Amino acid sequence: YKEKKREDIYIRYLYKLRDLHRDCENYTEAAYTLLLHAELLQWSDKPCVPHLLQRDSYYVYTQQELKEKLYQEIISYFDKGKMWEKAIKLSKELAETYESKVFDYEGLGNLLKKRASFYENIIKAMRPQPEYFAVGYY
Amino acid sequence: YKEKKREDIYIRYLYKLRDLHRDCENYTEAAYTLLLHAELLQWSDKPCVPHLLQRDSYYVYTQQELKEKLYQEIISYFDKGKMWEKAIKLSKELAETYESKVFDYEGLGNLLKKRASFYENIIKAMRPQPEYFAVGYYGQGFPSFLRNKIFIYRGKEYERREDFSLRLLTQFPNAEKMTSTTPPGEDIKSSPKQYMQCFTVKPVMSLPPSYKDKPVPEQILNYYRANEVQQFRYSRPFRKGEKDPDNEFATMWIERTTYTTAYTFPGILKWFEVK
Amino acid sequence: MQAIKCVVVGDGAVAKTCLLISYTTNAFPGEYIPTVFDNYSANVMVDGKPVNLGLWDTAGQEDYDRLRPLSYPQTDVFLICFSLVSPASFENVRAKWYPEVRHHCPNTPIILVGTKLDLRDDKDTIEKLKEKKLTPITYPQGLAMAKEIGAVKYLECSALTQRGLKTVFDEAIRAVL
Repeated sequence: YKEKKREDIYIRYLYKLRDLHRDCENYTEAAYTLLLHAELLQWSDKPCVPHLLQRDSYYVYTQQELKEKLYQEIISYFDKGKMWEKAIKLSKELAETYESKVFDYEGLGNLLKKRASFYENIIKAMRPQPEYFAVGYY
Repeated sequence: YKEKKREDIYIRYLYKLRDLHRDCENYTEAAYTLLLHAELLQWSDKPCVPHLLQRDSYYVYTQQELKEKLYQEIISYFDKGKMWEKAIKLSKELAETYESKVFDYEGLGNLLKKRASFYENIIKAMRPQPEYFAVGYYGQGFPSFLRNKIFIYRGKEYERREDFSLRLLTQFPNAEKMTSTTPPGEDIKSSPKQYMQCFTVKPVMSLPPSYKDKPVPEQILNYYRANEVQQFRYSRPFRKGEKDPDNEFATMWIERTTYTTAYTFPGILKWFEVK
Repeated sequence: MQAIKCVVVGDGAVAKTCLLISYTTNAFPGEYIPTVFDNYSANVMVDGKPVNLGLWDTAGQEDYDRLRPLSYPQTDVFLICFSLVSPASFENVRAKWYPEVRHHCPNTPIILVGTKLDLRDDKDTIEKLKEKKLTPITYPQGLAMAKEIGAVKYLECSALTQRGLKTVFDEAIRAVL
């Protein structure tokens, strides 16, 4: 579909795979999928297409709002994904969008609160390194 | 001393004035002083001179460490100084120094925790706008730096004009008031018997950068209405034309006088001569 | 953080509006800019905590005795005013202002205030009143008027001097406080 560029059903299967990975609790993968979704989004105000307006909830959803809501959920997943680096990476830009465009500082406070929790986690604790294997199908 | 560049004793008097302002609880001014101290410091590791190593505590104190400790205390003062904007400004750079150079993320957590408290404070509550007055010192009994000199005083949040006038009169004997508020007195430009005059002035708005057309909330601009200011105007009533009875706009002329001071209120000192 | 209702009435021959504006403007004496609108307000610290307040500037024209009372309800304090140098103002207040104000709001802290106190002792003004057969009526009978109503305070101030003017507002706002 990405080749065929029918972005809407593309988003639909994005969400399908999100459901699957969540069923597997693959928070990393699920959040990456939501990221791929958010990639096409912009920080602009105008909701350019209702195609990105999905079936989960449907009203005005300024492009900015949908992007930030997605980002929020992605951050949640990385947090329970124990990959706080990407969480920090997106937290920064959520913050800067808040600062330069919405000026809602309460969101700043909560966002960076979680950001601190992230830095604490990353320096403090240790996590195992997953092993990698080469699978040769023949 | 700053002229003479003997930085060490300069720091010593910096700390003296810090003690004074703390005694006055002028957290804004005290923290500005510590800022001036921290200005010369760098984020480098090597403690370049033990001159900056003061008498409060003395050991290795890597340049980085002393700078960050100062910054921490300055942030504390701004917080109880109710000026969280500058607190945020320095919190950002403390954080970035942590990230790029020390990698101690616990400091990150605590620092930005306080940062959140700051944002909460600033959007949530409201704080009064301090009034500003123009103090014109005249006469010759005044000291060298006061004779024929005009200052602006960052008074308290709600000082009525004559309350501050009286307060200054306490500061100065031979406490009289010239009544021609606008001009000086040429005789008094040289005469003894120190003469002064006081009046509220208009704090000319700041220019919040990148805000000139943004639909920003009011809190930020109300902050900018009082602080980070140098420009000050005073409306001057005047009659110019015929003084017809039913009308006054045959003669209304306002000879406003702009005032540009060297520094920005608030500062290390709660007043400044008009530059 | 709270606001205080405060009404002021009086004849238009004294220009109490000048007093109010010069106070709120914090104007240098004889330096106020006369605005084009009424009903001034301010945000005031006196004791404990700062408060807002709005000054119900009411025109004294008799015809407006139908819109003045609709403003009266829920008034924290009212300030009755006059001209210390106008016997006609005294006749008005004791005859019209004070009576009808008492009738409309018999239950509100009240303070009486003089005006043109500088002119009260002005030799030219008092001699003009004498040759025009008006009396530079003095403080003690103002106190008699106060005790007649038992107004919680009586005061005398001036515009070109602002003397006690700040005080005037201080006891005005401490009438509630």
